[PDB]
Amino acid sequence: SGLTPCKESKQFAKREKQSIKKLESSLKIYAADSAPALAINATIEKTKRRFDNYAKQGLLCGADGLPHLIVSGDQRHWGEFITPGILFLYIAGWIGWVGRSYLIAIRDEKKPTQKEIIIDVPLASRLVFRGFSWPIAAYRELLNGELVAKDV
Amino acid sequence: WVQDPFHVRPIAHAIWDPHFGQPAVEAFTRGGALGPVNNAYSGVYQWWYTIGLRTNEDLYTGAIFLLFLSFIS
Amino acid sequence: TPPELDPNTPSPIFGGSTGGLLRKAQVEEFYVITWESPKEQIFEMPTGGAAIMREGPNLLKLARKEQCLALGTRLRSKYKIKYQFYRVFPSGEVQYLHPKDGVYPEKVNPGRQGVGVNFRSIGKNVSPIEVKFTGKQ
Amino acid sequence: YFDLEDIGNTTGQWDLYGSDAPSPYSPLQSKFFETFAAPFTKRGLLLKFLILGGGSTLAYFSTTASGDILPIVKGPQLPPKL
Amino acid sequence: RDLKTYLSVAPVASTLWFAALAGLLIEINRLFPDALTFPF
Amino acid sequence: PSLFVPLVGLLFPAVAMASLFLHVEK
Amino acid sequence: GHFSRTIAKGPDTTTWIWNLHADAHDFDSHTSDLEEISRKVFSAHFGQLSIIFLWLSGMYFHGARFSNYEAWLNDPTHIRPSAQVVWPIVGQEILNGDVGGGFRGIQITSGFFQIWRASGITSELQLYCTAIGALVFAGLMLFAGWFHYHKAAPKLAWFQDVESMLNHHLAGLLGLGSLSWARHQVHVSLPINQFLNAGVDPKEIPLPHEFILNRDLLAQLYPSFAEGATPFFTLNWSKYADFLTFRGGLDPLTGGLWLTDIAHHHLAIAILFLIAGHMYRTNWGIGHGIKDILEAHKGPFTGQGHKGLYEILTTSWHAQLSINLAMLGSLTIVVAQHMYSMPPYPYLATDYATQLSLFTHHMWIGGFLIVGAAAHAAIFMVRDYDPTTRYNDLLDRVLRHRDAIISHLNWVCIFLGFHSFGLYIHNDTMSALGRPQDMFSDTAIQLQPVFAQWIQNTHALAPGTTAPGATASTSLTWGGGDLVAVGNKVALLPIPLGTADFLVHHIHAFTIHVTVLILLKGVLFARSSRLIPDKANLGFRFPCDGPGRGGTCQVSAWDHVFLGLFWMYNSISVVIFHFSWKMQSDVWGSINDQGVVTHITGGNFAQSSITINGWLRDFLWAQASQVIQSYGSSLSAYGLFFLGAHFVWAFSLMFLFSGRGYWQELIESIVWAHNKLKVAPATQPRALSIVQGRAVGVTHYLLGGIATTWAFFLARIIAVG
Amino acid sequence: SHSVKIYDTCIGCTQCVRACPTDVLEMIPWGGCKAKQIASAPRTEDCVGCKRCESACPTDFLSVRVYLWHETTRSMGLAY
Amino acid sequence: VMLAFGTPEKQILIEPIFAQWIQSAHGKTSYGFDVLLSSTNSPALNAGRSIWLPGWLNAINENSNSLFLTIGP
Ligand code: CLA
Ligand code: CLA
Ligand code: CLA
Ligand SMILES: CCCCCCCCCCCCCCCC(=O)OC[C@H](COP(=O)(O)OC[C@@H](O)CO)OC(=O)CCCCCCCCCCCCCCC
Ligand SMILES: CC1=C(/C=C/C(C)=C/C=C/C(C)=C\C=C\C=C(C)\C=C\C=C(C)\C=C\C2=C(C)CCCC2(C)C)C(C)(C)CCC1
Ligand code: SF4
Ligand code: SF4
Ligand code: SF4
Repeated sequence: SGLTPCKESKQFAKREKQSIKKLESSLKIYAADSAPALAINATIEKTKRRFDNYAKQGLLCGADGLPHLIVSGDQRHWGEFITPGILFLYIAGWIGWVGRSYLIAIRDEKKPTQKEIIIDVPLASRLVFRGFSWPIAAYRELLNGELVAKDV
Repeated sequence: WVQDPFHVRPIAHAIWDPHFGQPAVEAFTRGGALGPVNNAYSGVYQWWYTIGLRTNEDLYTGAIFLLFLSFIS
Repeated sequence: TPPELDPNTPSPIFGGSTGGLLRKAQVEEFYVITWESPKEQIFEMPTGGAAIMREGPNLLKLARKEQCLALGTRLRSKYKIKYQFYRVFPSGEVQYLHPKDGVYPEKVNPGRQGVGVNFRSIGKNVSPIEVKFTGKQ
Repeated sequence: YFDLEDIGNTTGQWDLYGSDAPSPYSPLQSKFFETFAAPFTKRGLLLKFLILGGGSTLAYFSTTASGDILPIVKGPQLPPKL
Repeated sequence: RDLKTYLSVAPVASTLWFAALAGLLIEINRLFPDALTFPF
Repeated sequence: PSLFVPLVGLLFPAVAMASLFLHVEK
Repeated sequence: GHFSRTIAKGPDTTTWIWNLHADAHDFDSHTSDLEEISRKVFSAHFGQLSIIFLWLSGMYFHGARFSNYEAWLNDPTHIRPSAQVVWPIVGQEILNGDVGGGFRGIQITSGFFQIWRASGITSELQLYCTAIGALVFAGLMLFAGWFHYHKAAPKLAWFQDVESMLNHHLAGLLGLGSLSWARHQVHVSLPINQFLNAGVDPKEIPLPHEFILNRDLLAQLYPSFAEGATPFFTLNWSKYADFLTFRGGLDPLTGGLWLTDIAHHHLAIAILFLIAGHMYRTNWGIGHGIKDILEAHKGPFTGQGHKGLYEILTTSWHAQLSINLAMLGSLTIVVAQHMYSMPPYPYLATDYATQLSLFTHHMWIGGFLIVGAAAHAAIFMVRDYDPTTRYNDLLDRVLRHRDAIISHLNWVCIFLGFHSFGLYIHNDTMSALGRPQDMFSDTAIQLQPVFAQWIQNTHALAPGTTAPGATASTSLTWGGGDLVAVGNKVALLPIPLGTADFLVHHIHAFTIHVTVLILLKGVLFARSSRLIPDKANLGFRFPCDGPGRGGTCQVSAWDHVFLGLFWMYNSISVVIFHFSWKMQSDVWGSINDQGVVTHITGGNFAQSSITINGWLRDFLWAQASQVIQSYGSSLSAYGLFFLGAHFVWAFSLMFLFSGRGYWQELIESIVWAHNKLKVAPATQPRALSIVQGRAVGVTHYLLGGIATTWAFFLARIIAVG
Repeated sequence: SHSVKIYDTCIGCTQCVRACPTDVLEMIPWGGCKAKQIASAPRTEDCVGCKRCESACPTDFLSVRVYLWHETTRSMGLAY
Repeated sequence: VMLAFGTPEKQILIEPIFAQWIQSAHGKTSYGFDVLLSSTNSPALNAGRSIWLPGWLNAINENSNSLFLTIGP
């Protein structure tokens, strides 16, 4: 953390100006009122906006003038990894739990492989939303989240 | 090399190749040598100098001693 | 069973190839195969192509043994033909192999001898052991 | 058609291709060659003579004026940092 | 008409699913582009 | 001096390769 | 497997899924009924034609709505040809770059812009119609296949009448096709382009149909059109010579072949294909029995010959497919080497970016198709070769002395390899040791290609002498002292041939001979071998026959195509490299006011392409700087694809250097982890088959390798040209 | 040459014999299974070691096992 | 992707803060970490008792040597 925040940065600020000047260089040959015109100018506002937002949310920015994320767990920078990370695992589990729940329901009777290549069973009866509460799989763990066939 | 460890290049050994053209013998003549040599990058110069080897005579006695050690093995 | 033996027989029509015998036959071994055809048919012939089968004893000399069986197994299919082949050697000699028992190896026969049969079942083999043998005895 | 256990040779490519020629000979000039090529006909003795004939290679390189073994002279480059 | 449904229920399902997923993701990026963090 | 030895370092392969050849075909 | 019932049966392993696609088009493995197969493939061709038709519709459509073709028309010299536009999402809009004409788009290299100008197309209105007409055709073609498989499928007897099919295809399609296009040229292409070369502007050009109706507009130029009766019926034909000529060479203002020549060309080609169309026998007597004529050729060397061929090439698709693939591929290659030397389109040669990519594209397509000929030729030997019913005798003997042909071809490759690559290793060693006099160079011991230099010499002195009607040369690479310069760019110039040119041709001799060796060895020894006397029973596509006999890996004819596939890559990959450097170094460049010509790399080909280090430095390292510095610019995608290809390529080595036994055992440990958590699929996961792993390997190798140059080349010529 | 063995876990389906192109195996009267036959490997000298026999075996793991040992011309599959 | 798209400010540049925490724990006064051998109160640094620390702490904050280089994303 030798980095000083993107607000009091001279490099990250300089980098903003450099990028928009190059974009401005391009619209000079098309004449305003034209299509390639807005597209360039629309790109410029997005450029200004993203530079503006990064300074707001914190983001430390190294000497190179680009934001560096801090994943130490620091409460000041939770939004840089932990909060998106919690969101990922949620969806990651949800997918995992829904998929597992499917192959389980299929196994008894029928031709199980038939359901795997073709699933004219959609979410089975109603399996998707079951993922809304996947984390309750912790309670599935205390019972039989795992099979006892091989080892423990 | 000992007298100016900073500004001299260590020499591994001499080069003797009949295929060498004159520009070759030229370019490879380095480190104040009478002929084309190879620039040592094994760091044997720094090692031997640090432990206390200062002369060529010292290096020879070591070579003879190792040759003798190689025999009794 | 008594081996029948082969003396002289005519060779099938063909005209030559570059896949025939070469030196090995002269100094090590070469294999001949005999079969009788009820018709002057046409067969593929391994190591080449297209040869007329002929009608009669039919005698052919090949190498590797395997070449003979390939032909023989094709000779038994397609056409309902019986066949037999031997290993000639370089100094005469009469080694007759296959069928041998006179009945095909795939068909169980009364007095053959097991040779290399393990009544242990696989997976019950040991681990060495610096002694001679590998354990799959 | 023609397989004969009696002769195993013709059966195989035992025969020398007609390129063999077991015909006569060549002029009497041979009487000369047989006299002077004899020491090289012994084998093993010749193996040695040729290897020790490698003493020629040593002699030819110990003395050789025109092979690049001289700079010829130059002032050498320092050169990246001396 | 049972047949068309099944037809749409093979690996095509994957394309439709990933097309729907892509559309969602792109549109999310339209409304919230250049997102290096979750700040709420 | 050093123009006598790298060739015997090439007479040696000739000698070694010849001897080894005799050894391996025996 | 949808195609077959047992195949469809049920899935127990994942191998079923891979097999399903692998034998999807393997029509002769689904039935033994020849008629059923033929009916299948015939409909399949319709479905193909629909796709390429749809493909064309999108090219015309995009040219209309998403291109600056009109803008390029007025100022072709320094406007960059661009079709297709990128939506401004997740930062994409940077790929939209300055291409001139006040337009933002990706610069293209297909060459449609040059095609459209030649056709006399002037407005998006015209492109819009052609797009719809193509879609209408695409609807037809797709419908036509459904109609000829479910409603009215032709008999086997229909397909077998090859004589009638021949007569039509090289007359009804070729002849009238050439003739029909010949008409559009002199009525639309030639008049309109004549205006375009006069700087009249497209909107100031009258509409094409006004040229056809009243002769007045078309007659003021090319006054032979003035006579209503026309001198054609007078059969003098000398009067017509104004709109068509045998001038040849190149128009100094448009840099393409004179349309004045191409019209005459098609006029000749048309009837030449119309006459040659009247050859084979049908129903009304006059004609040939190809069966009869084929039989007639026989020889002291061939004994019976060609007898039985007609039977083979009328009952085996793979036999016909191999022949067609062998020459259609060969045709694509000569197309590449005829369009570069004789630029047939207006402002084509000037557009260096298009020319490099056109030549390179045709070389790969031609290269691939030829390799495919090897496959189906081998498939024919395994599946359709039956001496009992269809003996040829030509085929025999070939099989009879097959150990001879391969052994000789084996030797030639070694001779060529030494006398090609070795020379370079010589030069690389002599230059490193500081003795350039020793090297094989123009400055030292030179190996001049006097034969090629002599053929070029006679082509220069051809007009007037051995070609009176020819006013100028065929191509300006055979010119002598001529130089065409469209814009500030050089369209074409006499190409020199030196010792550096002697070496590279001998490398192409090599690479082609080895590629032939691998492929031809797989076809002849597809059925039997001393090693495997019954390979034909193992099939065409099998991995092996065990570790026995020391090891019998890749003995299949399939694997010979597999090995020869890398070599076809190695081959072309160096042809296109020869093309790129030679054109940049000794042809392409800018011409000044005085007449001094500066080439892109400045004639460094002659003395630096004789060394391996020279290609690695002066060519690769040098000309890469564009692709590796394309970040933050319009050519951003090429930089990424350059890196992206390098990956799919190194990704192939994973499949090629290993075997499935390791992977299956690894999966075992992974299946265990699944069974612990109730997440084991009923469809048991299996590793790829031994053969599939090779198929997967070579595809990614070719993709990553080919793709990687694609980005190489397209980044280079665009930034420089 | 190559070393081949047969195991009592065999069921006498005779597919190993039909697969062999050099005739290394054969069937043998036995009392161990319903077929009352069993594979035999008398002619290992002609064995090339291609394991065609193993790819025809239906027993859970092979009743016939080929152990690639010393190499000979016959095993090397040479015709020259 | 972004550098191709010309937007290097959208990169994911994770700072190796765990390792940098180790460096400060060795004596490097770079970064604001306040850890052992570079902190305000602890049994660790004072255990130096001159000896190794003063000559060694001189060596770690050398911007020339390879002894504990500066690390980043
Ligand atoms: C009009 C609608 C229609 C319908 C309902 C059918 C229905 C059927 N067809 Mg017919 N067919 C059609 C149109 C249709 N077809 C057309 C327009 C053609 C001309 C090309 C054909 C040519 C054809 C042949 C030769 C055969 C059939 C067969 C069949 C039967 C089996 C289906 C099958 O082949 O497996 C699979 C179903 C598919 C849809 C496979 C996909 C193939 C399409 C064309 C892919 C499209 C190309 C794609 C864009 C390539 C780019 C991919 C890219 C994204 C990577 C089934 C009754 C088979 C049969 O009779 O069984 C023995 C058979 O032999 N069809
Ligand atoms: C004249 C054109 C032509 C025609 C009509 C055929 C027809 C046929 N071929 Mg042949 N082939 C050709 C040219 C042709 N081929 C050429 C030029 C080559 C040399 C490369 C081959 C090499 C070849 C082999 C080795 C085999 C065939 C086989 C077959 C038969 C069935 C195989 C199948 O269904 O495909 C299956 C289709 C797939 C498995 C799809 C594979 C995925 C492709 C290769 C990826 C392509 C990448 C893409 C272009 C770019 C990347 C896109 C991606 C990133 C999204 C069928 C009769 C098979 C056969 O056994 O004959 C009966 C066989 O094994 N062909
Ligand atoms: C660049 C080439 C390359 C790549 C990318 C890999 C990658 C991998 N190898 Mg491999 N390997 C290679 C070359 C390569 N190898 C070579 C030359 C050899 C010597 C023969 C080996 C020998 C080898 C062995 C012995 C093993 C591996 C293993 C692995 C896996 C390690 C798991 C991992 O770290 O990340 C996971 C995967 C990746 C990082 C790459 C996945 C590719 C992308 C990221 C997937 C995204 C797809 C994307 C959506 C595009 C879609 C395409 C579209 C057409 C659908 C990984 C898949 C091991 C393994 O299998 O562990 C499980 C292992 O046992 N490799
Ligand atoms: C030094 C420069 C002078 C050039 C001469 C040397 C260069 C040319 C090489 C001589 C080859 C001899 C050709 C004889 C002309 C010729 O081919 O005769 C063809 C001859 C004719 O047979 P028939 O008379 O029976 O043919 C009619 C019937 O058989 C068919 O219906 O058939 C054979 O020779 C069979 C054996 C094949 C012969 C294989 C030799 C193949 C050579 C391979 C090299 C190819 C080079 C191509 C380069 C483009
Ligand atoms: C905090 C944090 C961190 C750290 C982390 C760590 C270090 C941790 C860990 C961890 C660990 C060391 C963990 C472990 C484990 C374990 C186990 C043993 C597992 C399991 C599991 C399971 C059983 C799952 C299942 C499932 C589910 C539930 C979902 C879906 C899927 C399935 C279905 C698959 C860092 C600092 C980095 C970042 C920031 C934050
Ligand atoms: S590794 Fe594969 S190709 Fe090689 S012998 Fe074994 S099965 Fe055959
Ligand atoms: S490995 Fe081959 S030769 Fe040996 S027993 Fe099996 S099938 Fe017969
Ligand atoms: S394959 Fe196995 S079970 Fe069948 S005969 Fe051979 S050894 Fe016996």
